[PDB]
Order: sequence, then C-alpha cells, then structure tokens
Amino acid sequence: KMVREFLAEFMSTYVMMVFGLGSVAHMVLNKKYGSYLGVNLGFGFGVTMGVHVAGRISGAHMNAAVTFANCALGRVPWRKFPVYVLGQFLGSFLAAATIYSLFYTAILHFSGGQLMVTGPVATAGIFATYLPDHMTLWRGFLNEAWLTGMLQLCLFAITDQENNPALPGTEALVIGILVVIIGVSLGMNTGYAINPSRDLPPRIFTFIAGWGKQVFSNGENWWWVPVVAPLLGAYLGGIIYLVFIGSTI
Amino acid sequence: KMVREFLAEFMSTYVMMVFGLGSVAHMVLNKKYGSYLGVNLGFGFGVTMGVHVAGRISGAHMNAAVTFANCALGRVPWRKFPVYVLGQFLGSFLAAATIYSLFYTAILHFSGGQLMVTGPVATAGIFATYLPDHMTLWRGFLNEAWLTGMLQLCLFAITDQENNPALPGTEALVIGILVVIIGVSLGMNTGYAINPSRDLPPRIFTFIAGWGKQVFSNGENWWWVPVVAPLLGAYLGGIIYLVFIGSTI
Amino acid sequence: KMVREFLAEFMSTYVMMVFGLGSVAHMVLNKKYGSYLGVNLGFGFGVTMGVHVAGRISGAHMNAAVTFANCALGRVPWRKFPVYVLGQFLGSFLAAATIYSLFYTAILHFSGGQLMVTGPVATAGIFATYLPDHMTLWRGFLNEAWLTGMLQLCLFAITDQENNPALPGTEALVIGILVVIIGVSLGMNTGYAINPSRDLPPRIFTFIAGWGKQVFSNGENWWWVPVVAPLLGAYLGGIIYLVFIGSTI
Amino acid sequence: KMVREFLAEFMSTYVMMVFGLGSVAHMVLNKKYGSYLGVNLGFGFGVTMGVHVAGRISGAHMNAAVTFANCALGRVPWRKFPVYVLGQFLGSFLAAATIYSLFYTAILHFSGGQLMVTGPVATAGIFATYLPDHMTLWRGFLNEAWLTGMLQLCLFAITDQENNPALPGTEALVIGILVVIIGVSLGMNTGYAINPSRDLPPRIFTFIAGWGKQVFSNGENWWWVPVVAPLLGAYLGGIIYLVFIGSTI
Repeated sequence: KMVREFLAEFMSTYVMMVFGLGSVAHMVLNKKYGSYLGVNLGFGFGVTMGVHVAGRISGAHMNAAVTFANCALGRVPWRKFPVYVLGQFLGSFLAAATIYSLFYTAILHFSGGQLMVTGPVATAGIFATYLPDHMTLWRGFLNEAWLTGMLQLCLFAITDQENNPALPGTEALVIGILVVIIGVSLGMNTGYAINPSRDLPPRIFTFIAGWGKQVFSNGENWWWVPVVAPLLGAYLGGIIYLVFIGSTI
Repeated sequence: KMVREFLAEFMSTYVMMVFGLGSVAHMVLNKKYGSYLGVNLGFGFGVTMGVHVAGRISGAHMNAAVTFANCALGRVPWRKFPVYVLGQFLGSFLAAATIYSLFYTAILHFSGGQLMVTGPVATAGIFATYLPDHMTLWRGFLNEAWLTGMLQLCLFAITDQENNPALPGTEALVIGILVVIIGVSLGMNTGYAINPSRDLPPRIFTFIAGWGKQVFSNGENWWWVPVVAPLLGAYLGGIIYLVFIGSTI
Repeated sequence: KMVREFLAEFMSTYVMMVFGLGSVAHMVLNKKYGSYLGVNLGFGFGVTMGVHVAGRISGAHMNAAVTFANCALGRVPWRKFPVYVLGQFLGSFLAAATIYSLFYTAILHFSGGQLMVTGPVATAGIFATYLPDHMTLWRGFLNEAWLTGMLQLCLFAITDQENNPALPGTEALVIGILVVIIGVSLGMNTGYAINPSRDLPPRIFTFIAGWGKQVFSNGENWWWVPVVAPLLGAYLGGIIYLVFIGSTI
Repeated sequence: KMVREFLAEFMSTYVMMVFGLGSVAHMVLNKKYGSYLGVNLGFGFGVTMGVHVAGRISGAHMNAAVTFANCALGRVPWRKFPVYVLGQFLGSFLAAATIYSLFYTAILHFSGGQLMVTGPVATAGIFATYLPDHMTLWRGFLNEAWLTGMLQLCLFAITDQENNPALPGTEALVIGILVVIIGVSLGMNTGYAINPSRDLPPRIFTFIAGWGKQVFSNGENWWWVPVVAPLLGAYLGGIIYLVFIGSTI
C-alpha cells in the first residue's frame, strides 16, 4: 500500500523538522542556551524518532537523497520515488508552519525589539540552512556532498546485517548519533542540510511567512546546493560503500 | 491485582518529580550551571527510569492523559482509570514534599538574600510549569496540546511491535530522549507540562508550602491549562496514530 | 575463586574514581567548563564501564552498601562481604593516588595562585564529597539514604529479568544514566556519595597528600554520613523493591 | 583479503579525524560554543562510527598501539601490523586535508583578524594534541601511558565475551563513551592523543599547510610523546587485563 508509505513520510519528516526547527527557533526568539552540540544532539535524536515512528512502512527514508540512492544502489522501486519525494516535502512545509504557529509572537517581539524588518540573515536561519560569511557557493557543495555521503555510508553500515554484530533496535539511535557528529563537527559550514526536503520545503514556507526572495538566495544564491549537493553526495556515499566495504564483507 | 498498579504509579511518578523537580530546584536555589538541554535530558532520563521501574505491573501510565488515551484507543479498563489517576497525583504531591524537605534551607536562604517574600514568579517555577511573559492562556493550549499529542504519538510508535525495528529494551530510553527534545525545543513556551499529574500535585504542595493563590494562577489563571490541555492533546495524538499510521501498518 | 572477585573489585572501583575524580580535578585545577551535568554524565558513564569491565566475576558490586544489601536481600555469601569491602576500598585509595600523580602540578600551581595553604574547602572536594553551606549533618543522612535507596531500587529493577523486557546489554548503560540523574538533581546537596568506598578511601589519601583532619571533618564532621547513610539507604531501597514491586511481578 | 583491511583502516581512521578534527576546528575558527564535554562526546561518538563502519573486516584497529597490543596479547598476524599502520596514517593525513579544505577560509580570516602569522600555539591545536603550559615532556608520558592503558583495558573488556553481560551491538557505543570520559577527565593534560596515528599524520599535514617545525615541537619537542607513549601505554594496559582479569575469568 503506497498511501500507507506516503503518509508516514509526511509525518516522519515532520517530526524531524518540528524537533529540529523547534530547537533553533528556541535559539533565536526564546533566548535559550543552545550550544552547537545542543542543536545537533536534539536534531539527531529527532531524526531517530523519525526512524522509530515510520520504520515499518517505508524504511524511514525521510530524505529525497537516500531515496534516490536506494533506487540506484538498493533496488527500491522507481515507481515509488516520485510519490515519496512529494510527501516528505509537503511534510516539512507543514512542519515549519506549526512551529511558527506556536512561536508566532516570538517572531514579532524579537523582530520588534531588534528592529528586524528583513529577517533573512538570522531569523530564517531557523527554518532552513544558510551559508557562513566566510565561504561561497562552490564550497557548500564540497561540504554538503562530503557529509551527505558520510551519512549514506553509515546508514548502510548500520542496516547492513552482514557486517559487525547487527543492532536489532539500536540502529535508529546511532543514525541520530551520526548526524549529531556531522552537525557538531561540520554543521557551521552549511547547517548540515543533509536532506533536500529538510531545507527547501521550510524555505517555501518562510517565503510565505514574510521573508521573500532572500529565503531562497540568502544574500548569495543558496537554495541550489541544499537540493542538489545532497543528492550528488548520497550517491557518492552509496557507491563507496558497496565497493570499498560491501565488496569486502 | 490493582493495588499493585496504584502503588507503582505512586512511586513511578515520584521518581519523575524528584528527578525532574530536583534538577530544576538545583537551578534557582543551588547556583548550578544548568542549560535547557541539561534539564530536559535529566527529566527525560528520569521519566525513563519511571518506565523501567513500573512497566511490568502498570504499563508505565505516568500521565493522566496517557491513561485516558489508552482507555479510548487501547481498550484499557475504564474501571482502572480513576484509581490510576489518584495514585499518580498523590505520588507527585509527596514527590514535591521530599524534594522540598531536602532543599528546605536552600529556599529560605535564596529568598532571604534576594528579598523574595512572594516567590510565585520564579521559585515556584521549580515545582510546576508556568507561562512565559510573551504569551497568554490560549497560547498554552496550542503548545501543550500539540506537544502532548506528539508525546502520545511516539509513546504508541515505540510500543508498536508491528513497526519495523522492535525495541525489546530500548523502549523506555527512547521515550525519554523524546521528551528531552520536546523540553529542549518547546519547553520554554509552557514548561512542557505534558502530564496533568506532573503539574497539579506539586502546585497543591507549593500552595501548602507558603506560595498561596499565585501557585494556581501564576499571574494569570495558569493551573487550568496543564490539567485540560494535555488531556485534549493526548487524544488528538492517539487518534492521529491509528488513523495516519495504524491504518498504515 | 575469590581473589578472582577481589581483583576486579579493586580495579572496577578504580575506573569509577579515576573517571569520576578525574573529571572534578579537571574542574578545580584545570579551568574546565564542567557544568553539573558534565560531572554526572561522566561519572555515570564511568560507573557503567565499571559494570562492563567487572561484570562476570563479581556482578559489579563496586559499593559496600549494595554488597551489604545483596547479602540481606539477594542471598550473596556473607563469607564474601568482608573480602569484598576491603578490596574496593583499597581500589579507590589507589585510584585517587594516580589521579593526583597525574595532576600533581595542577595542585601546587592552583594553590600557589589562589594562595590556598589549606585546601579542605574546594580542592579536596574533588576526591570525596562535602556538604553545602546551607545544610547540616542530619540533613545529609536524609539526602544520602533517600538517594542510595533509589539507586538500589533501579539496580534491582534493571537486573530483574521477571520485569519489563530484559535489557541484555543495555543494563550497565542505564545504571550509569540513573546516577547521572541522581547527581544532576541532588548532587549539590551532598555530592551524591552513593558509595561508602567512593568517599572514604579517597579521604584517607587526601589526609595523606597534605589536607589533614579537615578531610574527614569538612568544617563540620562529615565523614560519618558517606559511610553509614548509604548502607542505611541501600537496605531501605532493597526492602522497598521486593515488597512494593517484587511482590507484584 | 588484506587490501580490504587496509582500505577500511584508511577510511575508518578518516571518519575519526574529520569528526574529531571537525569538532575542534569549529572551536577556534567558527566561534562555536564548545565545552570540553562537547568535544569529547563528539570525538568518542566519532570513534564509535569508526568501529561500526570498519569492524567486520578490520576489527577496528584505529590505533597503531591497539594493533601492536593485539599482536603481543591477541595473536594478531605480525605480517599484518606494518601494513595496518600505514593505512591508518595515510587515512589520517588525508583526513586533515579534507577538513582543512572545508575550513580553508576560516583559517585565513581568523589569523588575519588576530594577526596570527605563526599559529603553532593555538590553531594547530586543531589537527593534533599539544601540552598545556603547566607541564612538560616527561609529564605527557604518565598522562598518555596511563590513559591509553585504560583505553586498551576497556577495549579488551568490551570485546571480552566471557565477561558477564555480552554486548552484541552496544560494544562500539561504549568504547566511544569511554574516550568521552578520558577526554573529559584528562583531555586538557595532553589532548588525549591515545593513537600515534591520531596525532602524527595530522601534524605532517599541518607541517605542509604552513605551520613548520612548531607543529612537531610545539614549543618543546611534543611530537615524540604521542608516538611512543601510547604504544608503551597500550602494552601495559593489555598485560594488566589478562593478568588482573583474564586470569580472573
């Protein structure tokens, strides 16, 4: 049943965003002591609930890039890939809407205090990822592909039962721990936008909620690299597994 | 027998408060370096000990709402729901008393130094949850309903053995990290008062311990929303499971 | 084989102290950002390695109080109890000696800078536990018995295989998590001196390393309550298990 | 085959550096709020991903000393030890290069702002470990030998299936938390340079990247003690197991 699979992908990427976008909205509009580790450990734990909640029906894709890499390297149906990508896009667009509906007055009061009419530099940083001042567009690629490819290589190493002792239940906890490490050690280079649907659907909402063109560009065009560099990174990560380790098991 | 269930619900909600109220009492009266994540991670870990201790004989109903939603969607005995709720109330009222008996002089010295005669503004924040300055009564509902409904939806997804990775033992640990995420990403909006018995029984004690009406109102009528918003949130979260995922298993 | 059991109890309480005493020496003599959670999470993780390392031969007692409670409530040989208590006393006295041998110059330079001739108020706080200014001797009892009794009731609930799904390997990780919660929510009341041998053997060393009478008294006599209140608390915690929950499984 | 083992030791020590060097590079060039625990917890979690990824074909020898001690006490092929060590060196030299390629402009802007021409005093602290101002060369030995010997003694106790609770899958996670404890309780004494290949291959890169002699000496001759003290510590830790516990199983 497909609408069985789609429905979980809507909700499970939601849990990811509300738990991932909630913790950063808490950071900029709620004066919370959130350190780099406190946003990664909560995001990685949140993506683990997304694995736990929606494991049975989908396999917990929650990523347009791990779905495109499971088709090219994991014999997942190509008939399922478009229906999947449109569901965890819509599930993240609605995720941002509810976290802004619950923080509604935290925006108008933080912006009112700091006299931010255009928040496309700090406040929108909550919904989706944005580059640091000290790098540029082609550097985000190298950063997003090299990390999404490392996610794909553990996501295959944890689900690989022909590898070190299989983790019956601890699989989803370490997949979180993994992104915790990628967000803690490289999250400040691009925001660890591992997922094209973790970053674009919130942008199209933030576009709606009064941020405009700058939600896509982010000063210097930035919406391309969250959508294409992860898809170009998860494939590089999937091939290097089946060749460098999978051909060795 | 039933007096087994009640006795554990008394003790198991106790473990929650003393571990949860202890960690925040440490914040205002013991000059501890405690972040939002360190109080959520300690509360969620504490609720996990509450699952572990009193799971085999109770099912770990540490929530007047998780009991009311397991009765409406989990065929729990309706004869057991009132007796269940009175043990987890009395177990939390006694929980606050022991943590106030152990911190007794930390109150009288903190207030004596800061000339706090009426502490229903900061210090009672220890026992139960209180709204932030920037929102109001109808705002707690959206926050408490939308989050208790996210709790109920994992608490069902974690105990769902027809969802792919079965968690033999990691169930109670992942329920903890879940509230760690809800307290870290939305805990400053209402205090994540997910349980009507996590918030009312400590208030009736703080009422006794010299805080007065303001323990119930907290500036504005804040004792209603912990008691009614979780119950209306756990039902929405329980129906949203069996409809959006359960009809998807 | 007994010297088989003793040898592990020497070493496994060592691992506890070096990992537990190391993190606090790092706090006072090495200017490390250690928050209340960073000392509890590292101690609880350290006591978990102590369970992991020395599980097979002893059962990971590491506590003169859990050994005296396993004899009265767990049919452990009374012939083994004295040989056990003298080993994880000596194992903690040597543990403090090596952590002071590695931090040797961090004492003489911190004391040299802060002109501390007598360090029995802050510096010795690293080796063993010491009361806060705002409570007294009879209050430490209530604090140490009520917490050591909560340790004993989880340590029995995690090893109880007739309770919720047994934790094959995750047992030792949650025993740490438990003390993490007791040190995070009540560690500032007495130092969570759960173990009589975690606190006395380091004192007899600190007595040696140039701290004198004040290592035992701590301003106001303090060495009695770490040694007797845990033994009086682990028994209260062991009886309440087999009666309030064990008689219900 | 052997070229399977080498290839994974290249990649698996890479994962360690990029996750370990990334998290501390974030500290000096990215103005991140990073505590001692947040860098140890991220390094130890990263070393756990190194165990998980390359366990089935290597056994996860991510340490020139853990290989040399598994050969002397674990009947590992002596023919495999040199080829093993050259892959985990080259894999760490390339690891630093990719984390310096991703942080490239964060160096030139941090040094340009702080007028750091020679950064072998703070910034190279990113790639490899460096002594603190308050100790000297013979002090690193006691610290590096006593800790690498504690690592080797758990790494054997975790993989010891004749020790009570067998950890099917939790093995790699608990090895991580162990170094989290060693980096949190003794990491400021030497940088917990437990692996000769965690500390030398990044230096030879930092030598290349414009840091010069001072990457090897670090004020005083500090490149020797990461290479020789771990090897002398892992042997003491391996013998202390099979003698104090292994003859106790």
